[PDB]
Amino acid sequence: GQSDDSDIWDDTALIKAYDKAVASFK
Amino acid sequence: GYSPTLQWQQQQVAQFSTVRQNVNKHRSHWKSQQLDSNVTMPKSEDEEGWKKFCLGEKLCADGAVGPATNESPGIDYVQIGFPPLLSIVSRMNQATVTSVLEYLSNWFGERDFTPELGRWLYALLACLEKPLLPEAHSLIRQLARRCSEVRLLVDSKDDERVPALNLLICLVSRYFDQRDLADEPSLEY
Repeated sequence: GQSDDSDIWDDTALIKAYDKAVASFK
Repeated sequence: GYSPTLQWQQQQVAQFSTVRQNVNKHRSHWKSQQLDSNVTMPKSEDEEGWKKFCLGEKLCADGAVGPATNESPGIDYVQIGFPPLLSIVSRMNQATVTSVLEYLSNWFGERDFTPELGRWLYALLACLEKPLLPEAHSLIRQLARRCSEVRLLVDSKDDERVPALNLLICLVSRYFDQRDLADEPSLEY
């Protein structure tokens, strides 16, 4: 097959962590 | 539980250990391809390329007001640039970003702190591994102290950002074990 796997698992995991730490106030 | 804030404190640092686990998972996936999928690293001798390429020039053009974001409506990746990722970061050395730190401090602006760097700030810790060089320990101390100046400027302690800021400082003192910045009580006599 073409094979283009790389985004299979949210690599943006690093980005998500940014909002949680700052969000820590609600 | 105003006094016992250890419970909440663990959650912040706890995330850091978790972040490293995520990197390992993608290690196998990246190994399936070389650094060319979507990462262009300017020549090492071109220090200017690293600063601009890594931080892009979009920060200078800013994008949040509204029309500023649509300052290049043609495609997508082009008006987005190359954002930080595991592949980009994985090839970057701990020492490389360390030197780049000097340039960042040059902006100064005291009252300035551009919350934009904060998203980037997390990446620096993830890029640091093994014991920190004597110089590396000294630099982390410099940025933390500057942040304190901002607190003085704030008119009300009950602000809204202060709570997040308070948690942020605690992370540096425990993770690096820098008791120098740790808020000790009074030795309890």
